[PDB]
Amino acid sequence: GLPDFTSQSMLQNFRNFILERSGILPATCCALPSDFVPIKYRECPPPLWGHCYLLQLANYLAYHSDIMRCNLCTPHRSLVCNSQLLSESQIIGTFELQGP
Amino acid sequence: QQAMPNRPNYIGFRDNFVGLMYYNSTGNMGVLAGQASQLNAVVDLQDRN
Repeated sequence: GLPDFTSQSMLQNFRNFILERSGILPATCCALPSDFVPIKYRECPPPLWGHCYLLQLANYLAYHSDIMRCNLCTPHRSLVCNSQLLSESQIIGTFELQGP
Repeated sequence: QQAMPNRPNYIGFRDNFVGLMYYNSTGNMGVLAGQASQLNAVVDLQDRN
């Protein structure tokens, strides 16, 4: 159960932690830690290769999730694509059953 | 002495027969309960209009 929901606010707080501890004022306009990192493995010193792998993984996930649905939404969870789910939704409230 | 005609006054029922029932009347409500249930299935209170 390790992967735990993270709110954008907590991520920004962590982002500010990284920035300050690293000697850059958070208020000197815009600054993102992800901007100070190479891209390709052969474009980075061996040390930060883990970081490069993480960045490639992050880009892959980001484009996979459609964040710019992935396959978590379109096949079944999509009401437009799934007729049965849409029809079930249409009757969400008009239900009634007493039999005493 | 002068005379003026009486003012027109049309009377009829209301739009969608408003008021002819007793919705949201706590004193005078209804029940859709079973012959041997004594549980009023029509919660006719004044919270909803």
